[PDB]
Amino acid sequence: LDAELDQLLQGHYIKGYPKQYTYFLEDGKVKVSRPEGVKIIPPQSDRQKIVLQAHNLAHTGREATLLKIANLYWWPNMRKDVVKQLGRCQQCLITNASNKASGPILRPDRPQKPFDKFFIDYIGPLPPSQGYLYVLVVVDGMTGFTWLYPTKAPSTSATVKSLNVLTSIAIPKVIHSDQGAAFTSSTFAEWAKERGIHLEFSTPYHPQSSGKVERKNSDIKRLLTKLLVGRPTKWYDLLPVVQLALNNTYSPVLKYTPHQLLFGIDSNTPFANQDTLDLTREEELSLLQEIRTSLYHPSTPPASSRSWSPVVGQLVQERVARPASLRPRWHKPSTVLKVLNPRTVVILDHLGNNRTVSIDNLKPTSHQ
Amino acid sequence: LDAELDQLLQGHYIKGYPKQYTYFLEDGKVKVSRPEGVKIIPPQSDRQKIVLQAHNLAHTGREATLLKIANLYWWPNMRKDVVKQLGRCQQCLITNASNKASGPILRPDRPQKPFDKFFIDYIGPLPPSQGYLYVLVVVDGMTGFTWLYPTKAPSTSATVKSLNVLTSIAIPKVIHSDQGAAFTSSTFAEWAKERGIHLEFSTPYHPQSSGKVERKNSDIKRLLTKLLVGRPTKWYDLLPVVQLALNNTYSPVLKYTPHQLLFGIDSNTPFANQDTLDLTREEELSLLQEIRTSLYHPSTPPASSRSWSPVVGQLVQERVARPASLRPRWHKPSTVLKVLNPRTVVILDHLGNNRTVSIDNLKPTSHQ
Amino acid sequence: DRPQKPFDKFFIDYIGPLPPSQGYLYVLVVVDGMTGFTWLYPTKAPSTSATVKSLNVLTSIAIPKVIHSDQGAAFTSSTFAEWAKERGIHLEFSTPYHPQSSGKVERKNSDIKRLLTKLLVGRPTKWYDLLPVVQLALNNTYSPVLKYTPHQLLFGIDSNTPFANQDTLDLTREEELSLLQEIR
Amino acid sequence: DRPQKPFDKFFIDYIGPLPPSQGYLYVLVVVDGMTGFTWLYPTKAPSTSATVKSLNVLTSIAIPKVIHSDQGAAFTSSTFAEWAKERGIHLEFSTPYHPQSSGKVERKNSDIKRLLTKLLVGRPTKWYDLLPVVQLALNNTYSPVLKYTPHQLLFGIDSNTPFANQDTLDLTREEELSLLQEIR
DNA sequence: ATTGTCATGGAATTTCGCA
DNA sequence: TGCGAAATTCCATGACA
DNA sequence: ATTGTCATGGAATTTCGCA
DNA sequence: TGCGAAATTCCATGACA
Ligand SMILES: CN(c1c2c(c(O)c3ncccc13)C(=O)N(Cc1ccc(F)cc1)C2)S(C)(=O)=O
Ligand SMILES: CN(c1c2c(c(O)c3ncccc13)C(=O)N(Cc1ccc(F)cc1)C2)S(C)(=O)=O
Ligand SMILES: [Mg+2]
Ligand SMILES: [Mg+2]
Ligand SMILES: [Mg+2]
Ligand SMILES: [Mg+2]
Ligand SMILES: [Mg+2]
Ligand SMILES: [Mg+2]
Ligand SMILES: [N+]
Ligand SMILES: [N+]
Ligand SMILES: [Zn+2]
Ligand SMILES: [Zn+2]
Repeated sequence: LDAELDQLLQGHYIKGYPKQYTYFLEDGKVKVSRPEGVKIIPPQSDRQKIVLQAHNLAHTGREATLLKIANLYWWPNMRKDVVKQLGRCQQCLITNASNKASGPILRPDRPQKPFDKFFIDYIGPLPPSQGYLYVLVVVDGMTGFTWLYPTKAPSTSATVKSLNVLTSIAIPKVIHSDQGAAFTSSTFAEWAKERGIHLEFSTPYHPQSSGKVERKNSDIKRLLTKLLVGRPTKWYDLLPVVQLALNNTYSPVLKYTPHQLLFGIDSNTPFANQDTLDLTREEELSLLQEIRTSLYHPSTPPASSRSWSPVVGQLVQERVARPASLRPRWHKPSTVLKVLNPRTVVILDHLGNNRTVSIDNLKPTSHQ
Repeated sequence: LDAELDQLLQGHYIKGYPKQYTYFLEDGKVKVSRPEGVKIIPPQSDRQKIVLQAHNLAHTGREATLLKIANLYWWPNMRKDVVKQLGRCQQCLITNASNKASGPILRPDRPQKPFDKFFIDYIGPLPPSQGYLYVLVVVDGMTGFTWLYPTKAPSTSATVKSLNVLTSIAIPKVIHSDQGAAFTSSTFAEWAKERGIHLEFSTPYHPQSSGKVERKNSDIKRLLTKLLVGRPTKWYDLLPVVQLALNNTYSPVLKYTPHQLLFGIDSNTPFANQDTLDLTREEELSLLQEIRTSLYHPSTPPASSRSWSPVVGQLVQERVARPASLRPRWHKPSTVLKVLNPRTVVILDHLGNNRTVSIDNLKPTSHQ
Repeated sequence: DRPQKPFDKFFIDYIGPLPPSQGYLYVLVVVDGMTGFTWLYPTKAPSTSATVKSLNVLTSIAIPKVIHSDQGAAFTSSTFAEWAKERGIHLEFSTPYHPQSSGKVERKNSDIKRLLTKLLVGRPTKWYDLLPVVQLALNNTYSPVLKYTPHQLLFGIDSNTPFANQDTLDLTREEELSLLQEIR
Repeated sequence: DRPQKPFDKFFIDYIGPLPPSQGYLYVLVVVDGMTGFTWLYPTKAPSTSATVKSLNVLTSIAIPKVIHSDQGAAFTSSTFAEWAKERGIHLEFSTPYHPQSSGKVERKNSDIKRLLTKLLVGRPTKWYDLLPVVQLALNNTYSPVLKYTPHQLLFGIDSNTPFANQDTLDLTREEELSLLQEIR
């Protein structure tokens, strides 16, 4: 502060004030003649207030804050003090965007068997058709085989009615869903427990986690749209046709239709495949088991050049889910308790609860 | 058709039916023994109906259609006939997504002088503040200097009132806006003509075209949010502070604030720059002219590996603006009349009018 | 001649009238001939109309080449014939008064009737809700002749609901007395 | 001593009462000392309150180091002093009854009054709408002493509205007769 | 306590038909 | 033992509220 | 008849202070 | 004539309804 600047004026060396410049006095203020011009050196005890005043003008980041300060002042390692303030400005931390991308996505293993895992979701509201507004979509993880049910609401009751019909065929080990109201109710939880079905939930506000069914939603809507061109949007009577049409469509990368992955043989549909006509059912189920295991599986894509990956104890911030107008898009900093996988973590909020959260709804707190 | 298949059966060579395979008769149908098995060769006159039936099951693309057909049939160059049908399926053409990206963006030259070009836009609705709900934002192209006006509606009348106040300072050559209702009215057109101001409009539904002002909107909202943290969203009394705060914020890439680009000297604001204290105004305006011309200007980024660029006479399709539920996302094919620049074109719709359109709202029609 | 397959032949028939359950009175019974897999659909009548509506559900999952039935009115109607023609399904009728299926199907249809009868008694009006658990039972029941359940033959995997307790299927002394009381 | 600059000194003063225009009665006049640039703000009163409200508009564009005024009530109030202190603006008063500016400012203020007077006559109630065109005129008027308009000195560029017709600024015989009729 | 996916149609690469 | 062309595979693009 | 933009904060690169 | 560290520049990331 005042002591340091004193020793400086009488020509002695203080660490980080380069010796080759002349430090003088003028108007009660320590100054120095630097290449860009004459700048005031304030006492250390004044520096935090300066950095803060500069920063607060427009809540600027590193360089735009520094450029204001440098207009009047110089002192050793200015950016160190700028960055210190940025790391403490609650407003900047919860309002600013991140400039680090997520690490590359995981490609979870395809469920080993039909019925190992169902992915379920709702589509809608659609235009009213016979009183119906939504579609329950159930996709078998291994095969892609899909079941469609029209509903009047994305409700637990309609979910349970529909799944009682579906599970007449088989009971799945796990049902994966998003956190829609219909799937998270205790009624639905009971329904699953009664049947020994494990409920598995996506991390919140992260539809990629239901990617299997979401992607089928796309095809469902695309086909319905094409069949409805130049007609009123009477979609109810088409659900069955669409179900059957898609369950029997080839995946160019797999060379198999979801029906073939489920049954190992085409039913009486158009252009049925006949290659196993001479096999016994048993020989056929044998070839099916082989086909099921050898399916193409994608790998984790390359990371982007500026991704971040979560580390236990790191400060990170959860994205606000439905942020009000003119309100921050981020919650206050919180801590990574556990790294479940490189794209999923448990955080302590600061109130605080444990939340399991997608890395896509996180940014790493800036400036540590 | 029947003649061709006849000559084939009696062991003669027909072009595109490889000689090394034996073509026989069975159940009134021409057949052939191919590596994958025995397939029916239908008569040419039957092939279009087959391709169409296969395609229509789920309106599948090239491979997924082919894989159905190949289950029963073989003939020369099947995909040629598949692609022919895909190019004629109106439903697929207007429902499917594109899988070709736009060519890289243009970086238009920065307006040469302050007042050469204004970019204007509305932000809102915001939470009501003193009866106000919107903000008119006016950004000078060259300097980034910004003016803010609170309004009760994004209306022409409020636009005109606000701009009468602004143009008290200077009258701009060109005002660029998007196609918001307030800017496209004939009242506003008159207002501009009265003043010798040229009105310039973005292509429709393409906010990047107003990028200059849009990007300033971001900062405006970001600053307002930070200043409103833990307070009611009373933003009206902050517009002036925000205006002044931003007009005096440094752009780290330019090393200048919009105020400095406009005036060549800081006014009595905090941390005012003093480097030209010893220059005459004239020497100062001299250095300003030099600074204005030497500003960093970005270049067109590299094209993505699968971009398309428009060519005169090409069939392309305009994206539907607000597509209804279960309706196509694309209009019927239309033709490129003129390529205004590699990212902007004039098309004839097919009704049809001339539309000037962004390449981002176009896909090139598939299969020619 | 080619080996027998799932979807080669569905055998259909009605069971009922039954005591009302959620307004339902019959069960359309569908059995896959090769695998012995059973689909059950509750209906309000043994009509073509209810048959079409129910088979529309099943045939939006898998389509049989051949449907076999007796000469029930619902199955010999020209409407049902139209329906099947539309879908490329061949219809096949057993001669009147002489129902014939296969051993597998016959035995299956037997189990269905007996299992229904068993679980209805006590709760003759709550069968609509039990249809799912009935089908799981039937389709996860081991076939003495083949080493496999219908579930296994259809999907080529073990199931997540195996029915290890091969049940009595016969009415206990109480239930015979209760069944003869409900018939009073 | 350092050369004179824009924003070094703003000279402020009120003009009016004027005939009502959209409910307005005065014009707060602000002139940049170095450049001669003019900002005009219509007010309902020569009060501190109207002065603060108007200067808040201007000072959200640029802040003067020094504001110069006469000892008008609105400018000597402690509220106005508070306002200026808040913004780091030094206040500066000419002595009572002895108004002093600069030659440039004096001449500018002169032009303002004369140009106002001229365009009000005929339409003494429509001046509120004309304030913009007035300021453009003033700020695109060539300065005999300097080779440049205020626009040019402020922004360092030519303007898109040059006022090539250096106007009469004097009242024609008709207007003198009309002005003496409106004063009847 | 959990995790993206896959139809699509040009282009790149491999295979086929023939010699 | 290598050529032209057809067939197959590759894979970026975009959309699932 | 028109066309993306730029604050941000880690990382990469250059410059500084000293010898 | 080269070293360690500070300063500056680079630039991918994301958001403007
Ligand atoms: C509005 N959100 C929701 C979405 C979906 C749901 O089914 C939801 N169900 C319940 C509640 C919220 C849901 C859904 O299908 N989405 C479309 C989608 C699919 C895949 C992608 F990669 C991107 C977007 C968004 S979200 C998850 O909060 O952003
Ligand atoms: C809803 N659309 C509109 C937007 C904006 C307007 O100001 C509009 N004004 C009038 C009418 C429609 C407007 C606007 O600011 N956007 C935000 C934005 C900015 C830059 C980007 F790169 C992306 C998005 C969208 S749009 C153009 O149809 O998609
Ligand atoms: Mg959902
Ligand atoms: Mg969804
Ligand atoms: Mg707009
Ligand atoms: Mg906008
Ligand atoms: Mg019968
Ligand atoms: Mg006065
Ligand atoms: N996995
Ligand atoms: N340009
Ligand atoms: Zn801040
Ligand atoms: Zn189609």
